[PDB]
Amino acid sequence: VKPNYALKFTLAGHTKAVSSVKFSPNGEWLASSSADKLIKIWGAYDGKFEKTISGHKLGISDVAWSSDSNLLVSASDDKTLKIWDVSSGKCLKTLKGHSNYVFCCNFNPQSNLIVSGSFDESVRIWDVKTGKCLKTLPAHSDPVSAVHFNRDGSLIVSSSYDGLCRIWDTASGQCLKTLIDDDNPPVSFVKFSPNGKYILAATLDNTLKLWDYSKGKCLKTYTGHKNEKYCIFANFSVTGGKWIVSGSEDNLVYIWNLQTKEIVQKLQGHTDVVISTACHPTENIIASAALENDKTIKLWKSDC
Amino acid sequence: INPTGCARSEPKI
Repeated sequence: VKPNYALKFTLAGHTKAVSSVKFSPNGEWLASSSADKLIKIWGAYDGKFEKTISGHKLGISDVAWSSDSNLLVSASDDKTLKIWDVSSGKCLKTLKGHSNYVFCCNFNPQSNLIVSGSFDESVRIWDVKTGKCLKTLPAHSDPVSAVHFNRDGSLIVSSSYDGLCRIWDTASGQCLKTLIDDDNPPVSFVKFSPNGKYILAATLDNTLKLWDYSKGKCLKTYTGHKNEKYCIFANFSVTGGKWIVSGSEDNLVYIWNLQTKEIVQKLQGHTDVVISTACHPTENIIASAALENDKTIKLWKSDC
Repeated sequence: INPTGCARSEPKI
């Protein structure tokens, strides 16, 4: 069995590269961040432009939703993150502290905390209610490419060009584990599986890997695509069949069978690097976004 | 300054 994703909508509006797309937890919206300094909100089902959210002084590399779908947090070249009230489009807090581009961000499931990763080589943990930085982790020795909380918020996983994936205790700030597979290619993305037991990691040698966190062992590798230069988002698709979904530098969305590691679909349409993919939380819907020669977001839908 | 406008949209050299 293989999925049958087909192009449904193309969302045009950003005037520079799109950097990241994410579906709201309640399934109603898609948020996109862009090098054009804007966040845009679109209807998840109809692809309809809802609104533009502005305030950052420079382009934005990542955006993420709170668990109740009411807030967004954005990560910008202007060295700040901003927490936004989605309904009003207003900036509630500006999180200041990083000393170089902020590259990645995420809320914990409780959504009382935000974690951020930066080109300043640190990971920061922020109090959402007060806007205060709780911890500054000296996490890596090169830019931090991804940060993500596990299912109960007790752990944070980070990745870096230094070739490491590290797992941190949210409460104590202690580094609990370092994962590396003998060779040290730059790690460009990392994310916990929905059950918290695995970590999916991308490295800049055209390779994705599924790690068992507890055993600290690589279990599966996914290959065939192109990833040498960019920090591309990958996903666990779980609404239908169990797939791995990723962008690629040859302008395609790749879908692998999680268990067999076989490529099952390659989605054509984008005209530049697909930097970001996202999966709808309840329906078989994928969002993809591409870099500056393309500037569009695409919504793809499937029966399984 | 990143010419494309943000860090993620620049290639790693």
